[PDB]
Amino acid sequence: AQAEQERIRMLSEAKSQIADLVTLTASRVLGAELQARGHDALIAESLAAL
Amino acid sequence: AQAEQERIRMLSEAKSQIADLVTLTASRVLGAELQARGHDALIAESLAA
Amino acid sequence: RALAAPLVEALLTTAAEQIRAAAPRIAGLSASEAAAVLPADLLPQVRNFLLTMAKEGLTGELNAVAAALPGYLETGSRAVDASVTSAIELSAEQKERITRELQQRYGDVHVTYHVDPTLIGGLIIRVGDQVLDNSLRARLSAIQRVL
Repeated sequence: AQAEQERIRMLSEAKSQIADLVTLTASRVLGAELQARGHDALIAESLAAL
Repeated sequence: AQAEQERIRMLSEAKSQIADLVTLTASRVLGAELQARGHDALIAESLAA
Repeated sequence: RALAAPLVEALLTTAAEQIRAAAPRIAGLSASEAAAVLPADLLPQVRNFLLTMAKEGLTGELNAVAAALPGYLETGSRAVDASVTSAIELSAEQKERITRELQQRYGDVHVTYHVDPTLIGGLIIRVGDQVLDNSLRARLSAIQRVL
């Protein structure tokens, strides 16, 4: 039972690490896209609520 | 061993990394506009493993 | 009433002019050092206040006191200090465009544009104590919650 619980914990930790790596990769891709296109296009979103 | 196999499978971009990154860029990072004005090279090169 | 209003406004303008002119006069200079630096470019009350400020040497933000002089004419409250933060350094045209755009409150409010390039392609606009955050870093965390 302890081995099964450890396996479940390891699976959860692996899923968490995969999510963190995916978030880091998405952040890097978004940063590259912002550097290429330019953040100025987001300025129009300032009037959504303000 | 199972965790190592899962990590090896997820290391491929087309399996997990590239698809998840593209989905995040399209739905989350932008308003359903993943292309923006480039990021073609960042889809693959920045994915790495 | 009317006579007081013109008098108050004239006094405020004179004080602002004196502070702007003589702010750097006794700036930093200590009580003994700025005593000679203290010129006749102030009213006796204004000269006394400048001497008190420069006795310790903190006569650097006197221009802000000058900026405090005109607003006190109209009871101030027009500060509406807002702060805009975007990942890319703001170009002057778009900076002015968004300065004009936040006219819902008081118009071109006191805006201290910042960068903080840790953000990705978004706006963090803090007006008073209300902050609006459409930065893609915020969306990043709001998607990363899946963890």
